[PDB]
Amino acid sequence: MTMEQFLTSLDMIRSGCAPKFKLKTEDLDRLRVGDFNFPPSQDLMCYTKCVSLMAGTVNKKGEFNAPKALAQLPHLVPPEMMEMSRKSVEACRDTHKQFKESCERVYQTAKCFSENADGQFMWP
Repeated sequence: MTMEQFLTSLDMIRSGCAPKFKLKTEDLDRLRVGDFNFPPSQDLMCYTKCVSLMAGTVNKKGEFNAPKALAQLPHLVPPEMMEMSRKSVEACRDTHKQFKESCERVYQTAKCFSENADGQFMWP
């Protein structure tokens, strides 16, 4: 995967999920560069679940699938994002266990990925 294919994918994914929710463009812009340090709306949290289902790394209850993600990494991120992605998955695999609502679970997991990124991190 090229960093180029990765970016196009990020944009395609956001276009499919955005429509379902009422979101602020500046919020999406912040998530895109891995800045999860701001209070998310419920809709924004549900946006992250939508994005994750689309990517296929969570189930409908918002539970993160670490093994699937770890297996699928090569088809998820460019090669230079692999290692960092793998470690973040390793550090955030149980985060969702502390939350009950599906949207929040995913959002919290994604936040965790962002805080554990040893380098550039991006979100659709």
